[PDB]
Amino acid sequence: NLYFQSMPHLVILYSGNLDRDLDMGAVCRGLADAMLTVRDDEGRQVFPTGGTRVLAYPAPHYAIADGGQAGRDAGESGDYGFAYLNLRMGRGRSEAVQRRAGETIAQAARALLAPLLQQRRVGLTFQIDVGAEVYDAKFGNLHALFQKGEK
Amino acid sequence: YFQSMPHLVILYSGNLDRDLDMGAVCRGLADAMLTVRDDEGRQVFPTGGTRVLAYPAPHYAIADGGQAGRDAGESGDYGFAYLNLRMGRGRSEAVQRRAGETIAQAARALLAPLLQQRRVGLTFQIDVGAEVYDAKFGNLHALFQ
Amino acid sequence: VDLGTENLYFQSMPHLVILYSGNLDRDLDMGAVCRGLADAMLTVRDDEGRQVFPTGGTRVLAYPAPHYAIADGGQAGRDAGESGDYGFAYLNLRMGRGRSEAVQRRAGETIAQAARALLAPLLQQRRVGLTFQIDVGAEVYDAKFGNLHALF
Repeated sequence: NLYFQSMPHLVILYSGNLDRDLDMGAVCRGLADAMLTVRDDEGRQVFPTGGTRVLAYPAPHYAIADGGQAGRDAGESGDYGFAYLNLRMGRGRSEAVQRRAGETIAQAARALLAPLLQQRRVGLTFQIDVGAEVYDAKFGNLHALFQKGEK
Repeated sequence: YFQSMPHLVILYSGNLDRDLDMGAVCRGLADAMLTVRDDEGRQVFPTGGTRVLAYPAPHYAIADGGQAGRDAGESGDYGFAYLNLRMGRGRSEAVQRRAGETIAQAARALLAPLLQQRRVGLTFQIDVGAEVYDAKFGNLHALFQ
Repeated sequence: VDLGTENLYFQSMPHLVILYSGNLDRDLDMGAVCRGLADAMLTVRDDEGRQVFPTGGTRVLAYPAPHYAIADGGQAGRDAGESGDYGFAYLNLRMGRGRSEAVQRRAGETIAQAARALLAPLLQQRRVGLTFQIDVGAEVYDAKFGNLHALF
């Protein structure tokens, strides 16, 4: 159903140390922009503009891999980072369309997060989940700005 | 047992904090959850297991980034909140829907003043936990036995 | 029968997220809890003595919530002569598909036992709800694109 696909949310969970030399707000906007470019084989927009949201949360407490040992042993700082990107999309789409959306967003993420790779060792992971919710309600007023109307 | 850990998480844009007491919203939603009853006369979400947690996001991008808002003569500074209830397996579709309607109504009432201040997308979903392992190990439940 | 090697791709991204009430930050160093849990994860072995959770892919994150409501809001605690200032921590491990029930249970037991040990001082001075769940990832798409893996 199109209803099930009307609420795509991408959440970024990342180690707080990444805030040092990257504008995460700009990364959010870049990823949102990337989602909005995705078209199916019929030319339909896969992620509707009105329902798209990207949000990012720096974790104040974290443990990554071995805690730095391998890094320090290799003559590096051992100060690791990570970012985990999760897109929750609606049911009903083919694997090919899911993988197209995945590839497009992943390539955008690679480009936007590229500066991080120069600064430290960083794990970067992106997953797409399909929502299996048993109840849905939309009740905001944002949708009103994306309704059709000739002036 | 699967239903003994009812968990409501709110992910929302940090800009909402200016126009909202999010602690009061959490309390209101928790109160609403405690009112949900099945057709066997039982409280659906146990008091001892009920938790509502809310997280303001410091970084976010919403919809077109503001253009549609500006075209309507507004600021285009959008907000959003996403509410997710993770409940246990083994409940009827009727009970799941009753839970959803009760919580959605509470959310509509609690967030009505916010909708007067900003364009805000508001979404609420109920997921049923599909976990392969569960452990409960706190001392909070002891107060409700 | 455990099918870890057959599902190798899906085994490289185990992450444990902790969502907890912000008041717990007054009671303990949550960073030390994360480290202790990561240490515990790396100890889990399958029936061959192989590491279930790869070191390079192991991630533990903890998020204090600034706004929360727990249980009855303190009444039962105050009635029992306590503060009624409750806490809660919810721990969720997302692991890969294709593992045996026994491997899932071993992972659960090892991590739960570590969590009980690390969070025990909390229980001495506060009423805290503590829940741990393991979910199996059912993602339809993955991408791995960091530079951390090279060290491992």
